[PDB]
Amino acid sequence: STKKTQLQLEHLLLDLQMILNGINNYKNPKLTRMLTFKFYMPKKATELKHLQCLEEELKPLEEVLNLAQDLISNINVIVLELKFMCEYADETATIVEFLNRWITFSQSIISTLT
Ligand SMILES: O=C(O)c1ccc(COc2cccc(Cl)c2Cl)o1
Repeated sequence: STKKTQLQLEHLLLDLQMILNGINNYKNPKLTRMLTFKFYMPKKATELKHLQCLEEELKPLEEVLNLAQDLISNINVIVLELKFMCEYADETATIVEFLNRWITFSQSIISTLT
């Protein structure tokens, strides 16, 4: 059962990494513009219930990938199924720091299920 949890997190991790890898490259002309948008970051992200903070930013994440031209739909399903009122850090981040943050979170939980 925690096997299913771990596999779901791995799928989350890979999906988030595919997005980051997709946008964070010089073959992407819209990168500079994409980095102007602000993403809100979890005040704390140490438990699965903290994924609420991710779920609440999936729509803007989608919008910014949109206005720069699904994985998101799959991420949304995984997040809902893995997943408390969300507390956000005071300073916002770029789409790249946002993704890197939730990639680290995902890797962290995965390791505590090994
Ligand atoms: O339909 C989806 O998007 C969906 C359902 C579960 C998941 C997470 O990934 C998984 C987790 C656990 C098992 C399996 Cl076989 C998959 Cl593919 O994605």
